Amino acid sequence: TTGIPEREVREYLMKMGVVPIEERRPAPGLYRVYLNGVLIGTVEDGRKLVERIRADRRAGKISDVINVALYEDEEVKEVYINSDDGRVRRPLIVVENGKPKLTREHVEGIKNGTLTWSDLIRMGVIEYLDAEEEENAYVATWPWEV
Amino acid sequence: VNEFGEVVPDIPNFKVKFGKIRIGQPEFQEAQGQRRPLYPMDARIRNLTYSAPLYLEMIPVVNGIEQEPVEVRIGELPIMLKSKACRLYGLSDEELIK
Amino acid sequence: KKVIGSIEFGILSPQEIRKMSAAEITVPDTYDDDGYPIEGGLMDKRLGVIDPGLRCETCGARAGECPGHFGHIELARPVIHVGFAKTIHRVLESTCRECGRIKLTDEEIEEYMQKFEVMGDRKGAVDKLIKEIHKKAKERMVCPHCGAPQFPIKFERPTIYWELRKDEEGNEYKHRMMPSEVRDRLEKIPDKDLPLLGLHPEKSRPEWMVLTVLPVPPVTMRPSITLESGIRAEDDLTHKLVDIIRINNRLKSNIEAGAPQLIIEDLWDLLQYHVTTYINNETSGVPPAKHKSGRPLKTLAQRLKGKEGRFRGNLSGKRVNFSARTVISPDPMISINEVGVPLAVAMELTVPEKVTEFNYEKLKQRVLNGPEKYPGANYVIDPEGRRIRLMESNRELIAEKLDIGWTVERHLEDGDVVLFNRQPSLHRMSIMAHRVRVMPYRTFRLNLPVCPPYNADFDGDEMNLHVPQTEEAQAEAKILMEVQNHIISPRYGGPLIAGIQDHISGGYLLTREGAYFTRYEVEQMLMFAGMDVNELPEPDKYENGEPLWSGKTIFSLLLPDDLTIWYRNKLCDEPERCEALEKLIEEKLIPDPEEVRKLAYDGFVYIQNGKLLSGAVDKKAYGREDGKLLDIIVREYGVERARQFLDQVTKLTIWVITHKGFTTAIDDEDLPQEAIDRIHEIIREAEEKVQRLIEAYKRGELEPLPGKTLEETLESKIMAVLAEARDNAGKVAERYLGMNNHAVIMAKTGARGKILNITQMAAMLGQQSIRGKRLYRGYRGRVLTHFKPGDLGARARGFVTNSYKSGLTPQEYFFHAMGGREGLVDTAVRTAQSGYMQRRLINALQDLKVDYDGTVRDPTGIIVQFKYGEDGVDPMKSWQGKTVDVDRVIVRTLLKMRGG
Amino acid sequence: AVSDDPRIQQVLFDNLEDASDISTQEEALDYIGRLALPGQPKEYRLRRAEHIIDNNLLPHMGVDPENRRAKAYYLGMMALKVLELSLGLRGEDDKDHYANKRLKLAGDLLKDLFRVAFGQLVKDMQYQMTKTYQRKGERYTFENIQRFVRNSIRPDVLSERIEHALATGSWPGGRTGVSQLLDRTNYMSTLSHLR
Ligand SMILES: [Mg+2]
Ligand SMILES: [Zn+2]
Ligand SMILES: [Zn+2]
Repeated sequence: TTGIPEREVREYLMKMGVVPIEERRPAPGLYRVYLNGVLIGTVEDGRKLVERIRADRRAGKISDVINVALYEDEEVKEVYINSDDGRVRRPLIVVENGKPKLTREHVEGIKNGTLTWSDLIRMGVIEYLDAEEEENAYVATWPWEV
Repeated sequence: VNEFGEVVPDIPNFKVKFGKIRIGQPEFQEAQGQRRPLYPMDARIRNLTYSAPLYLEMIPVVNGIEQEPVEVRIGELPIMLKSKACRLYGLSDEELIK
Repeated sequence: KKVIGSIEFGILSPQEIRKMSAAEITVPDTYDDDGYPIEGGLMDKRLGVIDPGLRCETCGARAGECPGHFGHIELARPVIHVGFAKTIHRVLESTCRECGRIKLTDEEIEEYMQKFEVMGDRKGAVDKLIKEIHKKAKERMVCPHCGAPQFPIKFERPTIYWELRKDEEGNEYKHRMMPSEVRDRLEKIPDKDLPLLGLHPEKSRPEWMVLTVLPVPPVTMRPSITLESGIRAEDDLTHKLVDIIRINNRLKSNIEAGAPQLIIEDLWDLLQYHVTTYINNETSGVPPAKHKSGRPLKTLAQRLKGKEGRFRGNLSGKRVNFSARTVISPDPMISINEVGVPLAVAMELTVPEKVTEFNYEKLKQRVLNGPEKYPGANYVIDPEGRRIRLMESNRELIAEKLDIGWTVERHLEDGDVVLFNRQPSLHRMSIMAHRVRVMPYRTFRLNLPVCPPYNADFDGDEMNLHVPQTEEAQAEAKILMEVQNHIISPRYGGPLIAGIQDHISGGYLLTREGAYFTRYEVEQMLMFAGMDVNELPEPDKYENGEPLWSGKTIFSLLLPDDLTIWYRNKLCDEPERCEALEKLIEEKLIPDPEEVRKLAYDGFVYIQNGKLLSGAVDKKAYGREDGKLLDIIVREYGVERARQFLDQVTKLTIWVITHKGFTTAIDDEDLPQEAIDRIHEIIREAEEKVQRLIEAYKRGELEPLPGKTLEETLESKIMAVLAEARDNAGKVAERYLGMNNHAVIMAKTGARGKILNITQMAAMLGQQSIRGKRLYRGYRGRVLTHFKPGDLGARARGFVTNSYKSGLTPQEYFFHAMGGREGLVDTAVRTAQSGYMQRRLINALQDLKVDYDGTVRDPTGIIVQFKYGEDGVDPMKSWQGKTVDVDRVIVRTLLKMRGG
Repeated sequence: AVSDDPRIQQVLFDNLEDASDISTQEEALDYIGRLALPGQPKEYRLRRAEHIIDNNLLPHMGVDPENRRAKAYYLGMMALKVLELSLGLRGEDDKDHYANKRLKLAGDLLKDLFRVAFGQLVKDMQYQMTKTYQRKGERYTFENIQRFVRNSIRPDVLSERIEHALATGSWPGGRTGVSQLLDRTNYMSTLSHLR
């Protein structure tokens, strides 16, 4: 990971439903969105918010170094956002409802001189996982068994 | 640099505010001073330090009023090969042979 | 020409420091600067020479043969020595002040005079006696001679002292003790009290512990290191001693003119502090006096010690002369006790030779020939002592009358005893005097059977030899240290220098049933394996095809003429057909070698009268572990016979393995189709049994073990199922593939193989554990991110199921790297713990000898064990713990007598 | 500050009430000055505990005594995390898992070496202004700072500290062996040393 200014992410979450520390009880409220180790804000529904940021990253609105992990204990719930500068990541291909996304029609485009790796991550088919977002995934090994 | 800003001397009247920084092209002045650009094959063959000068302007504050900024070089800085700041960036195949 | 009898220790009196010292140093200056390093102080003020100037204390004494001399410093203030300070504290709190007594009753005076002569021998028992005297003198405040004169309570921790005295009624002010106040008290103790402590009245006075005069170490202990060409790096001892004198100089002036009385006491402690680092820099509560660049000073306590100091680093272990060090490379054509020497190393190592009367024709030629052609000399020596190097421009004038008595140094030749070494020097036997033979290339050569003592292999290792020179130290190496004296080992009796990889599996191909050699192949190999026999290979036992021999009778030329041995070895797969052979033998002691004995097997070795009638030679007749045919030839027919039994076996066996072929291609690991489907039905139901046992834990049908908890019972049961599955499939492959490929011949007999890694190459690889646990480190409830979480199945928690032929899939390969890195950490960890554990046991036990009446005694004369080692047989020559071995003796002696 | 969960809350009153009747408010600030050194320091008492707290208790939040209100919440959260593990509310966190093990590398390391070398050049600049103001007195007013600045620098102080710390590999933070010479045999081994 390279780096990004912190303040742009702080403003971006506040309009998306983050209820700040002034209001929190907190427990048991299914809460505690973190940001680089700092605790800021609370959101009500976990399943609404953790899909919302990932769907926005695979559209192109937010910048490309943001990755959301969820923690699903029987009594505890945390939502993690990571935006520091020294993590180690790994590339995977998004699958969706059984079909591997962006089949052959792009692969001749990669084979030709049209597009490249700079274009595939903007188009939302390659995803960079941390060690922490990769906890929620379930990864295949071959295109045969999906 | 923007952590420090104005600090001291001991006289209460004069203070110095720090300005901006620019980084020049890799060059080197010997004795009988003469500035020419370095080229990294030459800088690994006669024990030099492939480096760039660090220019920094300062703000003379006379009782509040800022009136004339002077750029003084502070020192040198080593520079990474085939980075964006050295002389080999984006440079084509028939010239790296050169 | 005397020798040192005994060394007696003590303390230097300050009177004796002045008489020993030759000069007082008063100039705090070293050089000042970069020219004329001469002062009236610390340099050569008739103190010690390090330069080529002859000025010393009237005695000439150039830098070669100049003992350095001591200087002294008249310290203006008394100074506590560092090492005594814990034991000065024992004296001060156990004495009645102002008079000098001991704070004891008259009973203990007359009792502890008498207790000294009773315990006058052992060190450890009298050391506890001196602690209880410190105990009884503490808890008394009333002396019998001064009427309890208000004893103050002493104090310590770490070096500054105090007292708890009362002034008005009950005050507890901490009066600081002065060093001048202490030494005045110590002079009032009479000398008769020194036997009541652990002190001596002529060698250790207690008032001499306070440094009034500091001695200066000599010049010869303080060299001047030059940095580039003329700049002198000041020595670490020099740099602090200069700074001591400059803090003295001001202090002298301070008390001679200044009188504020306050800075003095502040300055007082600086003097103490500054010499305290000079004794030991690494004390506690003291900032390390650094060199003014970021390096600490290695002072006296760091010079004495520190894992490379001057007991082990330089005194009892030194760097040597007349050595070499290169790489090694095999050859099985020299004898067991020879060695190759490269011809460059042979001309740069020399022995002294001392020409007497009968080598005078030899060494005239060795000095006439120069130091170029290989028989040559380097340094000749006259009886005066002036050596004459030979190299320059003529030797004829030195090859004149050579004058019997001279000493010539010549190159090594064929015959001069060398040593050898491996360097990790673990046990007794990794240094062994060989017998130089000179061959042109650049590697030390080494006979293949002598490579389990050195624990070496030939992937570029390093062996070092070093020639011994004087004629007394050379005949000790040849008689006591040659290779053939070390054929059996003192750890278990069994032979150590024996056969290895090809010598075993070649010897199986010679004694198989069906090994018929033709006439040309017999005659060729008897010339190659050293032996010399005439035209008696007779009598052409099977002329059916052609006149050709058997394999037993070529092996039955190497044995002496009256052996009789019978034993069972590793290849026995049918114990009944050995039995029958054994039964006849035990009742009819000498049957006929023709008739009944051709009912033989290939797993019952039987030799009689030097003729192997029935058997098959494997790793029970040689070998790094027990072989009882080299064993019974060193206890019955000297030693010098068994160096030529092992020298003729080795070359005979490698001949037949060369000209018969022992390849191993890829089809040797292969199993046919129906045997593979036998394996896959094992792996299916064994995974199903795992899936059932998880369901018993999940629904509450625990069936618990008494020791472990429910989580730990589950893991226990599972591994046993997995183990059994891998062992059951190992039996399938072993049953199928025959003993006729060249991959089980290496495994049954035994030469770099097991029967594990030939069924771990066409079957499972078992489970894959890490120090007893099953693989658990990873994500939150799942090892790799390819497995559904909350899973304890066999396939999902470290269990591979493919061979090294049928390909590892990437979860199984990544499970195998986890089990592989656990093996590599425990090589470098375990070696360093055994090395420090050996140093304890050698250094505690290296004193013990065995006297003539059979008694092991310590250095003090206390008998440790009567009649050495539960009397009395040497473990090098005892048999398997026992003694004289009557059983073998009876059978052997009877047979020889009866047989005749 | 700690929690509002009632199951946590009853445990906190036991550890509070057991020692609350020993030391009252605003006197334990002085007691830290009693612990670090004895025998009525007074001038060392108040002042060292003010110097320890503003520079050792959690410096990533601030250095001002204004910020002490925030440090109570951060250290209140760490004392939370000890006490739901005693009950059992999370699991043990392993310090090998790459979610919490980052890599500071040659961009971030070399900024720390620049901070020390530039901070030492500023302190050497200010000494050369005070030891030149009186030796020559008064010069051209607006051209004072145009000639006081350029003569009071001596550029070589900055660059040697950059070079000598990286030509030896001993950096002033405490790291040793951070500059290893480039292993050059057989192209697979120069490339593998850059990773
Ligand atoms: Mg080796
Ligand atoms: Zn002398
Ligand atoms: Zn008395």
